[PDB]
Amino acid sequence: MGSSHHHHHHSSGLVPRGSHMASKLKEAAEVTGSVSLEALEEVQVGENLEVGVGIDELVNAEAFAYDFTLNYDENAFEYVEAISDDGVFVNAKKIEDGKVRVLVSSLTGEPLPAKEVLAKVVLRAEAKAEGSNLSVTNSSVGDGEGLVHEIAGTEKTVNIIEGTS
Repeated sequence: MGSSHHHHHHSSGLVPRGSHMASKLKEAAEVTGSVSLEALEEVQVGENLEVGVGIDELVNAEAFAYDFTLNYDENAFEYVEAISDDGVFVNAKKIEDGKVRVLVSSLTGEPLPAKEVLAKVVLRAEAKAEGSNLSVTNSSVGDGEGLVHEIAGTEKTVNIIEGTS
């Protein structure tokens, strides 16, 4: 007839903004979600930088895979390859100029340690760009259950210093 209760796969868009005041999900388990920006913030043309954007705060979610998307400048900088620590695995994939995706995952056995280097994206300084403001938004996290708690974000900048003269 039509015996159901669970939901296999039923996702929708609903882009349009505008919402009312109504609570459907009892209780509250929303995470703060925050990115950890740690780097020297200074490179020199012909060199590479390593800005490990990890977690600054994540309460109410078990981030197993944190894939972020940094936004740099192709005219000045040049994406190369993402890195990780001596336990977590990282892999970036150039999707656009001055902007590429990164795939992070803890291949250590334990959840994301957070508050440390979760993933660093190296942008080849093949051309100076003093003050080339960069940022990592849409930073998501793979909870232990399966849902992804879109975490906050943070901005950064790096000064490319000319080599010779």
